[PDB]
This record gives sequence, structure tokens and C-alpha cells, in this order.
Amino acid sequence: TGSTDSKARYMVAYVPPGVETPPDTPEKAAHCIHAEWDTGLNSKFTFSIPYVSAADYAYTASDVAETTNVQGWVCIYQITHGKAEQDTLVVSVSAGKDFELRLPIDPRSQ
Amino acid sequence: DRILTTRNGHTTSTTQSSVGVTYGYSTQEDHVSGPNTSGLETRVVQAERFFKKHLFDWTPDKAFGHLEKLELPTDHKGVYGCLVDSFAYMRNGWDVEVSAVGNQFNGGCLLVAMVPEWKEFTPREKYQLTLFPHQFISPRTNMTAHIVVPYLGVNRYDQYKKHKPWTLVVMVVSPLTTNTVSAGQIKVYANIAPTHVHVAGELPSKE
Amino acid sequence: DRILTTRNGHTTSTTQSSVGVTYGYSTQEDHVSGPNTSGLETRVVQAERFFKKHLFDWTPDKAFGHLEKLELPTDHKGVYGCLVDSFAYMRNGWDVEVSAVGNQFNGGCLLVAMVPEWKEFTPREKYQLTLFPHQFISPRTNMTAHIVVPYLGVNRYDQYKKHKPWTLVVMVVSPLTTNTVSAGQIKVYANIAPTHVHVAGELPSKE
Amino acid sequence: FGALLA
Amino acid sequence: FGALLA
Amino acid sequence: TTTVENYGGETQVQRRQHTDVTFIMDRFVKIQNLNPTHVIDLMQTHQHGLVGALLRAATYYFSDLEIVVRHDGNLTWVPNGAPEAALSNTGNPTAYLKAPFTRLALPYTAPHRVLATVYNGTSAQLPASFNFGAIQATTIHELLVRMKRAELYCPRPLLAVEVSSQDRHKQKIIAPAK
Amino acid sequence: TTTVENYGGETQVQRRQHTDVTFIMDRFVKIQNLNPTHVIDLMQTHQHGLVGALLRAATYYFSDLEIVVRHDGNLTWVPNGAPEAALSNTGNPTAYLKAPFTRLALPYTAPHRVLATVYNGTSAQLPASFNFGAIQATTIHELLVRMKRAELYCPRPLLAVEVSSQDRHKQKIIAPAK
Repeated sequence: TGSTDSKARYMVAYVPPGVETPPDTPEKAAHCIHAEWDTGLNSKFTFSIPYVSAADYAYTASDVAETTNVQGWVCIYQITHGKAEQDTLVVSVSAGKDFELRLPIDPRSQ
Repeated sequence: DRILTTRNGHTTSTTQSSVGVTYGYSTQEDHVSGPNTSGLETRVVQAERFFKKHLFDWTPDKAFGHLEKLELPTDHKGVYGCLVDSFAYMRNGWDVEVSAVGNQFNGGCLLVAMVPEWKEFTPREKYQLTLFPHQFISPRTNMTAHIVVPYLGVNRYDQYKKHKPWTLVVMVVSPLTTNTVSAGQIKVYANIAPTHVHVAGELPSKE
Repeated sequence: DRILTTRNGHTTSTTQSSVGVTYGYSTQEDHVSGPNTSGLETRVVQAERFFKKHLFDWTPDKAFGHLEKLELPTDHKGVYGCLVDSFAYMRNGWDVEVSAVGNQFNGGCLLVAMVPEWKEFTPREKYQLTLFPHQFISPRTNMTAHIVVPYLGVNRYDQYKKHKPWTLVVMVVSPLTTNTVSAGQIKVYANIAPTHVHVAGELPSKE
Repeated sequence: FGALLA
Repeated sequence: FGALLA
Repeated sequence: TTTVENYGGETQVQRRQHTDVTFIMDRFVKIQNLNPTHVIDLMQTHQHGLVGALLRAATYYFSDLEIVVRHDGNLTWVPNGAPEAALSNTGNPTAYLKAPFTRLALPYTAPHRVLATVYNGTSAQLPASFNFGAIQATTIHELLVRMKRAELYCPRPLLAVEVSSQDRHKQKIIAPAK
Repeated sequence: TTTVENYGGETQVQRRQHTDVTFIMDRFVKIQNLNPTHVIDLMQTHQHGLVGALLRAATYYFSDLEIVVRHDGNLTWVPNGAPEAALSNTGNPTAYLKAPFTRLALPYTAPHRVLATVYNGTSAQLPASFNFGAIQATTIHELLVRMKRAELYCPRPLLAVEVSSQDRHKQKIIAPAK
């Protein structure tokens, strides 16, 4: 959402489960599945978080037993920017072409 | 005739004392590409090669039932080991070869088996270990067992740091006998090679 | 139109401020299999992917001739790095992308070049660095240079711990200018990916 | 959008 | 000589 | 729409049967505030219940109904727009007590082409004509409603429980004992 | 395989219908440790029971289920991976009390292609995801489980009662009175 005079370069990475803590720098995260992009005429970018787990399905809820997330993390880094100090990056999420939900439940407290 | 030469990568094993190769459960591998890897898996052939490990020293004192085990995969200081630390998910089969070298004057018998989902067996259960992919080793007949098993488990891909599907097992069926002409003891070694190695979730560097 | 998306392995880089891709010396690779490897070489695609490195901070004080270099390959903490410690010989090309992000109000010019067999250049020689595969970076025109070079050298395969053929070079051609609307400085980063990676002599484990 | 260098 | 299991 | 193919992945096959509107809404739900004389209003379902929340996640809807009522005395149903006094006469669909409860199929009877979950204006509250009729009996102990042949129009916000833990909403998931 | 033909005999015809895996596993078995809130886990069957022992004589398995539950109050089932709190809501498959008990057909809902009777690693104990869901009611008196369309993989040891008599395990076999 920055002005025309602001440019930035971002990187998004999928960190699969199996590491103690998420990468704090782009360098470390580069070895993961990632994407990097510029902000020019097209101010919008889309990235797909791949389904990568042992089982063919995963739970939607998270158990209290779970210490570290079961499906990994997503990390958004700013490689660098030019005069974009007050400018922001709006993030939203939608379902992918093959996203699927199964086994309906009525969990909310009623 | 009875001479077998196995080759995995740039490593070979030529056994003259071989009974044959036993393929456990199947001769084919369940599609390495499933929906749980979203087509992001790859094959690392550089890891499909032999690595050695000493199992134990077979002596006259070890009676029937004596059992030694090696859960796979074990600590690997090579290319395969690198994979385990660079990827979240893996899957692979095993080309296993176990050798107990002594001499035709030793008597006795060993049971070599590959067991899925190892569990400590009770004395009574040991009489049925032949229910698993196996082969026997008897000095008068052969000094080398050779078993080949495919990957398996509830999950299409695994995290070996948390679960080890296959477990190599060697058990004394009949104690080692010795003459004045025989060997005093027989050292049992294992020549193992992972097969159809596939990795999936690339991890970050630990620095 | 002017938007380029480069993909190497499971990593991508989408540059909107691109001038194009410059292929150095050739668009093809000399046969990766020669007589010096006796057909024992293999390709490791798992290593052909991007890795980042910060080069330097481009400031108004740095005058013409200021030169920064990065000899390749550098220390790699990933799959590629593992290869370097597991094999005696390697060979690979480089897909290099360098970005100096500021804003259309900055002025100045940078020369980005890939140099074979780096040698410290004299002030006078710097006027001729355009003899090497290069591309310029000028805020008013582009913030990203993109060069692709093949493997080369007297030997068909190399030992990177003893010799580094390619060296990335960035030099100030015209100093960075700043307005009240421009950026104060521009940080130059490099997005590098090895290409057609082949290994040859498998080494033992260091334990 | 644009060109691809896969 | 013999069989091969390449 | 973007896919994992962008970086070498492969999009898989998806089975969306369970997120099909007609299917998901087709199940019994409770209605908590009951009275001997009760007007059937789907907005009386719980706002966070599987059906209640999904219904509210739509602006306009249509569906026939199926209901289950555990009552004392005989149950009498009256269509949308009928005088409340009518509930006292047997001429209207009346079901004679048969344990353990009564299960009926009722048709949509509103005078509108479709109904709404929200209405910006006057007939806050929704218009009185937004109902599936009324039922009456000496005592009504329980009432289950089921949306048959459901149709939903113009989606609206649907919220999950808000998280405070600053990372993930954790809760006890079923697992074996011992 | 050797036969009696080696010494002049004649191999006969055999009917192995009764040792067919699908057939043998297809029958009701009890589950002894019960609670008002119970997670259906086939490993909770008796280790020496016809089905329990045969199941344990296999490494991997798959099957749908059929269950019988004698309970007080209404019974509610929830699928594999559902929050325990969900068992309190009617939106989930809920069966209203009808004497003498409730009999239902449940589908395999684990997220794995197959389940295991033994698991060498961490999720001793088996992973929590190895279940057929959970059921809840005011009180659960009895629970019978039945494996439908069963599939077994990788056989493991199966033991008979051990013998001390040093010759044969003798026991009272049924016979007429008088």
C-alpha cells in the first residue's frame, strides 16, 4: 500500500516441521521453499502454502499437547526497502484449488 | 552358480556363500508420489549405497533366543545422514545383507529377519519370528543372509527422528558349536543400503 | 511485459525492475561427463536453488571505482555445502541476480559483472570491466541485474576448496545521488543459484 | 504476468 | 561369474 | 488462482462433498428458548452452532423443514400468517401424542420468495413474516429443526473463536485412554 | 510344499472359508474399560479374545466399524481428530435413546491410509490419531465393536495358552449329561 516513491523487496518461506525455532534471517530461510518479489506496477503477489505432512490429512484444531506447531511455519521477511518506512504490506488468505475439508463437527460451546 | 554380486550405487558386494535373495512382502514400491507431498518430493540416488555396521559377536555361550536388534535408519555419517538433517520427510526401502563368517566346521544356526514396527518380543513369541521376512544362516550351508524390503507404514512419508519402521533382527536358533578345527567365534556384520530414497520438506540451515 | 520470474528448484524470484537476462560467454554447457571422471559423476538437482548473501551498502560517499567482490562458491550451509564436503570434485554454473533497491529519485550507476579467474584489478583496468559478462544498475532504469554464466576452467571438474573460478563483482560507476525524496542509501543483495551441479569423487565420513 | 525463466 | 543383483 | 506448480509442486484432486451447502445444512439442530406456543424461527438456533452460524453466514435463504418435537398433549401446527387463535383447533395439522416424540415434514410457507437473516428497515428485529409457522401443545420439552433442500445467497462473515494465546488456539482433542 | 503323496497318500479338498480374514473379524466383541466419554480404540479389545488376538496378530489394518452401545441419555459420536468439547452438541451425529440399546455404522475416519497395532516411535503407547472417534452419553454400560470389510497386513505372532502338563493341554469339552 506504499506510495509510488517507495519500493521494497520481500520474501516468504514455508518452514516445515522438524526445526526447533523459525529462521530469523532470509539467509537461513533461503534453503526452505520460498519466494522473493519486488513492488512495482503490480502491488499484489500470491504464494501457495503447500500441504506437506506424513499423513494424507491433517487436523484443523490444535491439541493442548502440541508444543511446536505440527504443520510448520510461514515466515515473511523484508529483504530491504527504499524509503518505505511508513508503508505497509496487507496480507490475506484464501483456499487453494485443491484445498479440502472433511468430517463436519459442531464444536462451539452452546 | 551360487555366487551373487549385489551393486548399490558405486558400491558392490560379492558373496560366494549365498542362499539367495529374499524379498519381503513385495517386489514393488507403493508410489513414491502421493497427495501428502504435493508433488514436491525428489529422489536422491547419491544416498542409495552400502554402509556397514557390526551387530555382535556370536559365541558358544549365547543360547537359543539370544536376540540382537538394529533399528533403521541408524546414525549415518554420509550422504544419507545429510538428507535426514536437511529434510522434514523421507521414505526408502532397505537392501540388507548380513554375514557371519566362520568356517565349515562351525555348527549352529542364526535367524535373520526384518521386522516392521519393532516391539520387544516375549520368549514365547520368538518361536514365531519366521512370520517376518527372514533367512537362516548356518555355517554348513551359508555365511550370508540377504533380505530386501520395501518402505511401509501408516504414513506415505516419515520423520525418521520420530519413527523407525524397519528393524533388523538376528537371533540364535541353535548355539554356535566349535571343534579344534573350527573358528572360536563368529563376528556378525551388516551391509545395508537404503533404496528408492525420496525427500520432501526442505529445512532451513541451522546457522 | 518487463516483469521477470526466475525459478530454480523450489525457489522463485519475481523481479519487476528487470532489464533482462545476460548470458555470459555461452548458453550451453560443456559436456558434464568427460574422461577425467570415468563416468562416475552424477547430478544433484537438490542443490540447484537460490541462497542469499548481502554484498554491501551503497552510499553517497563511495566514489567511482569502489569495488566489492564475492568469490564463488562461498560458504554454503545447505544441500550444496554438504556436497562440497562429501565429494572431491564438483562443477556447476551460476544463475546470479543482484538487487539494489532504492527509489526512482536516487541517481547513480553500478556495474555488476561475473569475472573468471579473479585477480585484483588496478585503477586503470577498472575502466575495462565491461569486457566481462555484466549488466548495469541505475535507479532511474532498473534495480536488478541478472547474469547467467556456465562452468569453466582449465579442468573439467574442480576442487572448490582450492580454486574458485567465478567471482561476482559490483563496482560504483557513478556515485549514489540523494534528494529529499530519495532513499538515503541502497543495500545491495545477491540472489545466487548454482546450475547443472555435478559431483564426482565420494569421500569418506569424517568420523 | 510477463516472462518466465524456469 | 554367477548371478547379479544390480 | 495460484497453485504450487509455480515452484515445482503438483496440485492434487479435491473432494468438496462435505462443504456442499445443501448437505451441510441437512441435519437436526436444537432450539433452546421454548414455550407451549412457539413460532418456528430459524434465527432461534444457536449463533455458533454448526447450522446456526452457517445460516447467519448468508443474507438470504430458502428451505423446507423437518422438525422433531417432544411434547405433552397433542401438537398442532399452523402455517405462516395464521391467527394465533387457530392453534387451538384440530382442523389444522394436529399430531396425536405417540412416544417418544413427533417427527414432521413442513413446507416453506412464507409469502416471500426467500427469507433473510438480516433486514435493514422496518416491517434490531426481523419482520414478523419471517417464520415457518407456529406449533402448540400443552408443553413443549424439546424442538429439533432440520433444513431440507437448503439454498443460501450472498455470504456474510463467519467467525472462529478469537485467540488470545498469541499463536494458536489449543484445545483437548480426543485420544485413547491409558 | 510337501504332501502325503510322497508315501502313497492322496491330498484331499479343503474349505478354508472359516479362516478368511474378512469373515472371521466380522463379529461383535466387547470393550471392557468404559467411561461416559469414551474414545473408540480397537486395541481396547481383549488380547486373547477371538478378534482381539487376531487383530494383534497383524501389524497394519483397516476396516469400517459397526457398534452397539447400551447407554443412558442420548449418545453422541464425534469423528477422529475432533475436539473433545464437541461431544456436548447435537449437531454431531446424536442418537436418541431407544431401548434396549443403539446400533450404529461408523466409517473409518483416521487421517492415515491404514492404522497399526504397534508403532515404533513417538507421536509403549500408540499415536493418539489411531482411533475411530469418540462417543459420549450420561452413562455407557456396554460397548460392542464389529470390524466391517476388514483388511490385515504383515502378520505377527499369535499364541495359544502355554502348556505345563508336558504333553497336552486338556480341558473340559462339552458333552451330553446323564
